[PDB]
Amino acid sequence: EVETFAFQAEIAQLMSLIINTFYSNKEIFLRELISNSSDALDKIRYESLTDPSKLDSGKELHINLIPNKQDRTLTIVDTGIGMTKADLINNLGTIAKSGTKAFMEALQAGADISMIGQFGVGFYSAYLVAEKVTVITKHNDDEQYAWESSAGGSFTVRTDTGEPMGRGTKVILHLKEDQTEYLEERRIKEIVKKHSQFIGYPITLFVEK
Ligand SMILES: Cc1cc(O)c2cccc(F)c2n1
Repeated sequence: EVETFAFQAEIAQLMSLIINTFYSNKEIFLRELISNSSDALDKIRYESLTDPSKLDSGKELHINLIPNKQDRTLTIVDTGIGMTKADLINNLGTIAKSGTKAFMEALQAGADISMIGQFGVGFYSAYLVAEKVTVITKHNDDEQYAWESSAGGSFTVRTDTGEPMGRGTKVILHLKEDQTEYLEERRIKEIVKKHSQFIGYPITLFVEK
């Protein structure tokens, strides 16, 4: 059973701006998604200080980067707090509304797309390099869900029957045809060193076979 939802108007316009604007500095998508993972890991770590049982679903706090040339996907996995169905459908969009309005005002005043994270909507920079984004996520208080969107104004949510995750978020970037440089090991290493070198969790770059 797949549910289809319309993005809020303002988030749809943000997605179209990210997809349609000419802007060559696309590599910042990775810093933004790693920042998302770090924030999610911070959150479950803090909550575990007063309720250790929140780590029964997994004690390790880490980030994995997994390129796949055969599928043309780059996957960012973290064992953070995860997202609930209400997060995916309602809560995150409510936050992204005011962040989008502020980001677009800043752009018209002279800011550039690389500053998207200062407005809390860095997740959407995934569409600099991805034609489709799939998010698998499991929060301690909810079921495992798959969220998916190819932009165009709509996203889907369903219950995920795939391999159980324990706790956390997997972001699967289905890369655009001309963006395969981000499946190369040396390229990913360069970007992580440049933009994410002080992240407070182990980042493991998987090698392909
Ligand atoms: C971090 C983050 C922020 C958002 O607005 C999202 C919206 C839909 C799905 C996501 F995974 C999201 N993640």
